[PDB]
Amino acid sequence: GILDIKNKVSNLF
Repeated sequence: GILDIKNKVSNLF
């Protein structure tokens, strides 16, 4: 999911 990639990048930070 493209919201998931956002989610994960957001998580990493």
